[PDB]
Amino acid sequence: STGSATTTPIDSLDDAYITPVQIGTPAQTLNLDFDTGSSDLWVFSSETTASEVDGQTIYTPSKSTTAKLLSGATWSISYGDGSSSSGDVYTDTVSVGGLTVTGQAVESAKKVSSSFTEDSTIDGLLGLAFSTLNTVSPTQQKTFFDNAKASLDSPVFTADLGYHAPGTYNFGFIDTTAYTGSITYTAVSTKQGFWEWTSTGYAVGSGTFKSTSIDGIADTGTTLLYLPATVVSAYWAQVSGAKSSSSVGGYVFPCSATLPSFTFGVGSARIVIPGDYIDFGPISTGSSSCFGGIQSSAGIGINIFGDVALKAAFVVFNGATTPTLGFASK
Repeated sequence: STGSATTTPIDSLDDAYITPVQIGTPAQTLNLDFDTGSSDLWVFSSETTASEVDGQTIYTPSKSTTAKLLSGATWSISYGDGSSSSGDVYTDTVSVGGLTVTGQAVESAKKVSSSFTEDSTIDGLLGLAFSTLNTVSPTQQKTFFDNAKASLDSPVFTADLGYHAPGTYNFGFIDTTAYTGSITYTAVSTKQGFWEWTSTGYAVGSGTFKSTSIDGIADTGTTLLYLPATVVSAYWAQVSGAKSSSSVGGYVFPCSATLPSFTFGVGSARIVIPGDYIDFGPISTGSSSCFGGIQSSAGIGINIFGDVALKAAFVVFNGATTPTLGFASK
């Protein structure tokens, strides 16, 4: 089997992407944030504290003839940005882009933190990291991809995120029309539960490539590109007036600037992030100070190849017995 679904930016800055997901019988369609940096599929639901729902579409298990309470199971997750959610668990039928899993753990939120409430466009998350990170207790549950794997024509999914435009998540096949040149594959460590790999270096604008190993994770659920302070300093040093602001919480730059591109290495290959991809607009409405899309990972504890990086590429998440990552230009 295969699946293919369109993923759409939630706003004009590509702060995140939502992908329609059919849950239950008859289908309830929710728009979920596909997240390769976590491993829970959770949704706003009829069980979510009423004051914490504001415009989201909810999953109502009682209206699904295929929903079954997973007795005793609870979940609780906190994300790198400080947001969190928690609740109980149903199994139900979940379909993505024509691809159907029966018995998928659907994690029903009883509580969500303010940032989820405040985002009416995201109805939940669909985790695509490794199942070892799944927070369901006392019986850990498998991701959607893990459950679908055996049925897929090929044990892979691909992320093709758009810049200010829709893109695609495909399951079970590689669309050879969706990229240019070849796909370069690189090794993955699953030891932390992430799609963790090692970039072979970087360049700033038309500058020469610096060969240096940068361990990080391919994370569709993170907006920006988080890299070592040395790298990030080298990038922003090429932008007149750019500075790190503790009051704003990272690098900002004059909105009048033209940003340089940023290149990262995948083995011997190179992925170029256009400078426009690194502009995340005024820090506040009407401000002439703009927020940078490349930020320091110092104090995160890990480098994150988030949407800023991934949307410049066609990315293959290969879940074969020995997982790997593939990157192509597009």
